Amino acid sequence: SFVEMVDNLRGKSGQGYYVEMTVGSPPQTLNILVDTGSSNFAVGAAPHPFLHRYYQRQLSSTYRDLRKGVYVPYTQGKWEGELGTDLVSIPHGPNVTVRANIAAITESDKFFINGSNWEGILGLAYAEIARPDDSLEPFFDSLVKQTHVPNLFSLQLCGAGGSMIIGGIDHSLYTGSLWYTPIRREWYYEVIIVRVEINGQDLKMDCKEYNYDKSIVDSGTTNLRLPKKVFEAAVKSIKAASSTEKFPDGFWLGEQLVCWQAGTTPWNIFPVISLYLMGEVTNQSFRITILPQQYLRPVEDVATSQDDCYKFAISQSSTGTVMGAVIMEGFYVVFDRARKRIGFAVSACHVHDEFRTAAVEGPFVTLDMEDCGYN
Ligand SMILES: CCCCNC(=O)[C@H](C)C[C@H](O)[C@@H]1CSC/C=C/CS[C@H]2CCCN[C@H]2C(=O)N[C@@H](C)C(=O)N1
Repeated sequence: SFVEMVDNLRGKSGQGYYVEMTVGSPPQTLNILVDTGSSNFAVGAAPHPFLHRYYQRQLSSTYRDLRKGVYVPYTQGKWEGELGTDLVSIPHGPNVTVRANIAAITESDKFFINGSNWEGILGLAYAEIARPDDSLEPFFDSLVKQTHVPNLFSLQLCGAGGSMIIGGIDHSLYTGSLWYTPIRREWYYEVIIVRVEINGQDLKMDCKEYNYDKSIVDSGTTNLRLPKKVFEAAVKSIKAASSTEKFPDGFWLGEQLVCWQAGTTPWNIFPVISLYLMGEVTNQSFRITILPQQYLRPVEDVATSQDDCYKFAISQSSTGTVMGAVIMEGFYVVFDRARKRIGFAVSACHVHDEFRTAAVEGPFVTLDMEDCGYN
């Protein structure tokens, strides 16, 4: 019955992907950012310059106040608000209604984005990272407890809408085989990267560096985020591979945008990135290959030019690796919570290079994969 959930997501990589939800009685429609990097369900509940609508607890006969405050900080942005519960549904999702925890956002900083078209956030990760603590049951945990929806969902993010298949896997959204990596620990969607190659060359780092201090899969982060040491090695390699042309050093900080005459972007000088993930059997891994069309995010020209302009969508991190939306675009990603694993497959909405293709390939042999987890 998944065809009704195909294309139930709108939005871009740099704006976030959102799903339509309704809260309260009578139902109040709101667009909600889908975020696998957090675990709080929160909605704007007070006027804001960037909100065209928000949650009005007073108009809902089913609202219940929890009389407890909440604060949530992200890598960027933060909000605080009031906890409560209400009835929630997903119009283009499963045919159910659940009583879910809702954080009514009363104050925020650098959270809402002007003209993003979404008014809240749906944290899909586990209770361990929920605020104020792990006793606030996350939305997906509530959905699984109160209905018959199986304990998994999948995301097909398509770059320059998408699909969130709640409760299953839709085989028409991907080609080839699904490759699975264990969820190391149920807090973030944490995985273990066992090897990195750029244009087929091993970065030759201690694999602990790749997961320092963690590696997570996060639909709510735009960029691929890398730890300092890995980021510097990656940038050095990508620079050398594209030294044919000259770029401002602010481009490599994701600040300044580079432009090229319409239809002349020199894709071939930018390398592919292969991330190897721990597999399901002993000494086995598999790889996902990232094209430059993924980490060069297209942006609007700052002028009146008909040129193709891009921002560098790989940035430095101090909180571990983040496989953000630009990596997830072009793959079908299965968050198989029931079997504690995350699956990857080439998405049916993949970007077309001319000689190269994004891929998910295996099996590969990798010794001592366990040593790659940071402790
Ligand atoms: C309570 C602990 C859980 C906290 N989890 C995290 O902080 C995650 C690592 C990151 C989150 O997935 C977090 C959720 S989105 C919050 C709004 C940001 C404004 S910008 C945001 C939305 C528009 C497109 N860019 C996005 C982005 O790129 N966000 C990164 C910057 C980020 O921060 N994402």
